[PDB]
Amino acid sequence: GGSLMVTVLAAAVLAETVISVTDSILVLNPPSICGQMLLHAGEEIGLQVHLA
Amino acid sequence: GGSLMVTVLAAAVLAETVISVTDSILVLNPPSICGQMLLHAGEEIGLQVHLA
Repeated sequence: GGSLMVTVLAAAVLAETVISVTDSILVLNPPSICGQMLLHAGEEIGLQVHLA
Repeated sequence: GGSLMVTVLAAAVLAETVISVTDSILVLNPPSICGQMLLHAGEEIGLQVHLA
């Protein structure tokens, strides 16, 4: 489980960083864990992340 | 001519900025003016620009 979460957050931080510059982004069909962690990362970095 | 140069530099600055993060990039078949101005922009921003 820990490996899964750290993988999800590696992907999420990659998405937030490679783009950060933007004020809002959309992520399509991410894993549910990935969706939650992407929302958390967007909140922390102040980037409006939408989940589809 | 001035419009051409400013257009070329708008494109070059876009290329340098949207990517800046990278240490080296490659630009394929740019206009000769665009090639020279891309080299100038890379020198100013410290990004190793290659022209093909």
